[PDB]
Amino acid sequence: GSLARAGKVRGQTPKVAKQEKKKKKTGRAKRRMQYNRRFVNVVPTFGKKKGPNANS
Amino acid sequence: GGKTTGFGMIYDSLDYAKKNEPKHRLARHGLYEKKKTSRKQRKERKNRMKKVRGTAKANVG
Amino acid sequence: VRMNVLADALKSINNAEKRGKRQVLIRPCSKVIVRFLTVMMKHGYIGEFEIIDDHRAGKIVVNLTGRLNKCGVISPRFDVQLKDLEKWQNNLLPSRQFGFIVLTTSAGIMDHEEARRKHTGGKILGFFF
Amino acid sequence: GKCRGLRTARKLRSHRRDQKWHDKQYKKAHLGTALKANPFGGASHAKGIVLEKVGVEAKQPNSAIRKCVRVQLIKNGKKITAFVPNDGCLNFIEENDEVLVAGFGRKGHAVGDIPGVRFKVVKVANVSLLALYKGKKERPR
Amino acid sequence: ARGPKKHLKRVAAPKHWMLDKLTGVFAPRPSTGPHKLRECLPLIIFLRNRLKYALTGDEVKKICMQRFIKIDGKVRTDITYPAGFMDVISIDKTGENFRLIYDTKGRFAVHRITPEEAKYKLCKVRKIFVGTKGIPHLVTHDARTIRYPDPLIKVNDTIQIDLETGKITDFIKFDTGNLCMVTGGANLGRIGVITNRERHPGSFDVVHVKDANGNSFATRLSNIFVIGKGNKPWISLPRGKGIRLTIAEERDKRLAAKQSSG
Amino acid sequence: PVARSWVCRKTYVTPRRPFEKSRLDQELKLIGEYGLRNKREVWRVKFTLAKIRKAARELLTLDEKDPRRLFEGNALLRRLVRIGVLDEGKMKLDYILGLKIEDFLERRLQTQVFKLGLAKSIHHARVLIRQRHIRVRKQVVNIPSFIVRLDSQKHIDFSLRSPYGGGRPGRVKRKNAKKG
RNA sequence: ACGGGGAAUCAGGGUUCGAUUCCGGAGAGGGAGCCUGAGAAACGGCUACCACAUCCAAGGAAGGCAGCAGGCGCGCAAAUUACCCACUCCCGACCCGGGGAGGUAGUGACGAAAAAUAACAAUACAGGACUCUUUCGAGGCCCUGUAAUUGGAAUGAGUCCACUUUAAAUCCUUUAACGAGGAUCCAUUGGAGGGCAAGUCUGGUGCCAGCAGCCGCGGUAAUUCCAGCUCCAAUAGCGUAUAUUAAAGUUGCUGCAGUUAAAAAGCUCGUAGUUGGAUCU
Repeated sequence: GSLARAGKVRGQTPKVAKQEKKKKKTGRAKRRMQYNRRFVNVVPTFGKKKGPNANS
Repeated sequence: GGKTTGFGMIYDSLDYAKKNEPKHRLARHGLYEKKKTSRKQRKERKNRMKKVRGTAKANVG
Repeated sequence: VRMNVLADALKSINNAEKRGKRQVLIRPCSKVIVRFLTVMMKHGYIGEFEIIDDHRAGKIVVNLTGRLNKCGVISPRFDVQLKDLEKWQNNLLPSRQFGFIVLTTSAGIMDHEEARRKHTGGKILGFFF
Repeated sequence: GKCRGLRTARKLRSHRRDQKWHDKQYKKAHLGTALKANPFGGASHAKGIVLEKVGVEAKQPNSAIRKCVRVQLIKNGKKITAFVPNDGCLNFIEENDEVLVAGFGRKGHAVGDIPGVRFKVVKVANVSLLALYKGKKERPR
Repeated sequence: ARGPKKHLKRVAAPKHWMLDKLTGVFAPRPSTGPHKLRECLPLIIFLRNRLKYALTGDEVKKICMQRFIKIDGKVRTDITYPAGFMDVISIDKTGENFRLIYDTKGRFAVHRITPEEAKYKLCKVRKIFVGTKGIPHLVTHDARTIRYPDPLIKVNDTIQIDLETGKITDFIKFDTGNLCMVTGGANLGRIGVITNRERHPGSFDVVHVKDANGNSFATRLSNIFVIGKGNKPWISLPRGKGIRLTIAEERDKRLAAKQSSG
Repeated sequence: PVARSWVCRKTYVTPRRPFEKSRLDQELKLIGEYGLRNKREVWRVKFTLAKIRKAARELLTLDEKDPRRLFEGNALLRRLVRIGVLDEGKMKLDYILGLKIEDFLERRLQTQVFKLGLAKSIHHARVLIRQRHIRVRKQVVNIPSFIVRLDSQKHIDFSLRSPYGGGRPGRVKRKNAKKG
């Protein structure tokens, strides 16, 4: 078929700049943060399905 | 940083020290000076002398 | 034709035990069959048996205490060294707590534990648990 | 049934040797026709010159124009069709330029929609396609 | 290869030299001499690795070229000279004599001997033959040839050589009941009384030996070196008397020695 | 030919199943509880315990009076007792199979520095060890994974040169005192 | 296809690899033939031919990096024309000389080990803590975090000095000086439908562009493409291609199958092969 459309969608999408955000911790501190999130303090545990990236 | 471990020799005289010590350990004391030429210069001079015969070998370099 | 009369004997005992019967007829009998039966009986797996003496070859009636889960033969009779006995008894036995591997040995026909006690190997005849 | 005899080692070994040839993977590996027929000649990657850009129609359940290139391998001169993975990445490749090509991931087998294509372009002009796609590097003029 | 080899890789060196692996690529190739390459201790290993009298091979050469080292009563300046079993090393400057004697682990111990013992050495006669118009000749493991030996001395016996003159002064026959060391094999360095010799014509005779603690082992006849008549050695023995402790007894002895300190 | 040695060894093993929720949770719990940098520290301690268990198992297949079984089991049990993982009462090879990974994790220098009151938390313990504040006997130890032996446990102090253990205030305190 | 010691993987059994530093062999562009010597059919010896090739005043002369660097070529694919005989050893007439053997540095994300990228406190907040069978009157002797909040402490990355190291150096170690609050001294590589950890959130595209190892996604609410935010997997590492091992009891000795899924010869005889009944204190 025709090769005219090659960077069609990638070129035609509106370019949105990455937002500025503070750096994430690394190494033992990042794992400490993960451990605290998963295990130490967890309120919404009442027998329902919750995911770490739930948008609802 | 507590401590440093090394090795040491104490010779009976300075003459025995000059006789038995490695030349670099004598040079560290100022009692020896090595050749100022390099290995490269000596090797190329030797291979050049190889091309001449007789007393002309001393007349090289 | 029939080779390994011990194989036939052990398979007949196995099938009779599965059928729940209290006695099994084994023919022909042989020295190896009798020694294997004695090994099985010293551990309480079969109970007393009787040798019907024909004038050609033996017959045996084995009383069957319902304890035999499985008696089997290994063909061919692989030669087994003491260092290789654990692998055989790990492949053939259901547990390390019970079950025996029978070996023919220069010291006689006997189970693997007693073969270890006599510090000797041999040829694997079969197993029972 | 199989032979169970103390002296059947020759029969068992010969039977295994013969019946291993009826295994597709073993015969392909040990026969030599596959290595002769392999364009890379057993290599993981290969360099070629982009002869042209082609568009391959995806197989019937799907509808797309997969952008590939016909390249000719430097090592042996064979003509290969190599997929150009991401989008707009065909704009980075220009005809008659050097390209480093790898397998498509299925050991000489077509992948997904693209029929008869078992190679993908990894580098073009000695700079990776991933660096060009993300803007890390640019085409050398 | 063409002609003889002149190097020895450090890892192909005999393990009883206890050479490490990171010092260099090469081990000191023993010179040709009285003892075999794998059954000897070169002078450099003795003076540097065992005695720590030198730190490098240059210092070993410096010691040897001052003619301070005697081997079997003769000054040797070859730092790779092969010193082997029963050989006496005399350093008169420091006034110390050693006899190269195997450990129970198969290693040449640093065994110091008295200057009176350093006057002689035991030698296992390797062969007896007649040559030179009826003159009997004797060849030992040390490779020294002795003319006119005692007519009773046979192969596998042990003679005593006075190093000053190098002639036989005594001999032990190879008999059952005589003390012997093992100079090769798995039982290398073990000392015990010969129990019986099983003969295999056309093959290797096996000699059975019983330790002083009652442990019985066996070796080939070529590995047996008669040490003393009866159970009394004619040489000094190392701290371990040829009794090879098992690893359990070695562990127990080490633990007892450690717990006795502090 | 070189005078170099190429004896090198990998100290861990990657799990067979990369994304397994139960294993991920267990490993994260260990990491957070013991202040570990990553999953490789868990896998390293797991590999150590696995090799110990394999040796103990292979010894348990030998005869009870086997010289090698006696010698090497005694050595292995002595080694496990020496680092405090095993108790002196349980000197049987069967008790090796009952050991857990946490048993070895308690014996790290980080865990002991936290548990002896030298640090406020396990992460404070790690940064204290990494900053040359901790010594065992007279040796300033800098490795968090240093496995403390039973007789080295009572000699974990606070370093004679650290600001917390003998003087010479640090860069920050000296700079601030100079400022005012 | 150099062989072996060995390597990878591996429940048991196995499968694959081993040009590669140790041992043995072979070769020095291809063959062949020798001289000397104890030892060579030697190539950093010679003689010739074959291929290639250097200088030439055209008469002649001189070649052999599969040694160490380095260059070209080949390719997916691999480092300095460095320093030294100080170490390990070797050779010599030799304690002294020589060694691109070897050692030392340079390049090095082959690979392996250790291991930073923050820790703590207060403040506001949240959570539990038999908190009274509901509202900060018994809720700070515990714990968490967007906290660009507030504080002091602690550090080595780095720069630099003196030692130390070493032939001489470097590096590490050791002092000392400066060195952290977006501690901007900034962690990445892949992914987020399932397999398989992680969003049917927002915008764009509209069977296009593309994704997708496989099943599939995309035709106007795309959880799958292109992006933003968020999340999660490993982490100074992660992705891809290829070969290989396990998974593969899909080569089955352990341990597979053959009625219909692939499969028992049309049927007998029959040699080798394989396997062969009881019995002898």
